Amino acid sequence: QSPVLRIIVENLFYPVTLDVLHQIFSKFGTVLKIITFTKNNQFQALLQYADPVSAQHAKLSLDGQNIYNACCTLRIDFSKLTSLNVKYNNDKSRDYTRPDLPSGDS
Amino acid sequence: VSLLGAPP
Repeated sequence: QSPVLRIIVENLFYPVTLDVLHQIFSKFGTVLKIITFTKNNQFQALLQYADPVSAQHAKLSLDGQNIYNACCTLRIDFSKLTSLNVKYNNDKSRDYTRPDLPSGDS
Repeated sequence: VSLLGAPP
């Protein structure tokens, strides 16, 4: 059981920020890190909980749900990654346990 | 209908 979730937000008809993902997923556990990126013309993210059960719970409860009315559908699966490596704290990535990270390459 | 309703 991996504590890391792979997320895809489909029907992105309104922007979804990293902070909004933190808000939604924090209802099921302690979110340690999040990284977002765009690949294959799809908005994706990796999110790490401290507890694998929290990840399981969030997947069961949130998969297929729309973040906002009529858009932004969550497609959630488990990642094989055991943890996440975050280098910066900015609009695309965040390590909630490391407040000293720079916002971009030095 | 959705988790957060209308956008911020």
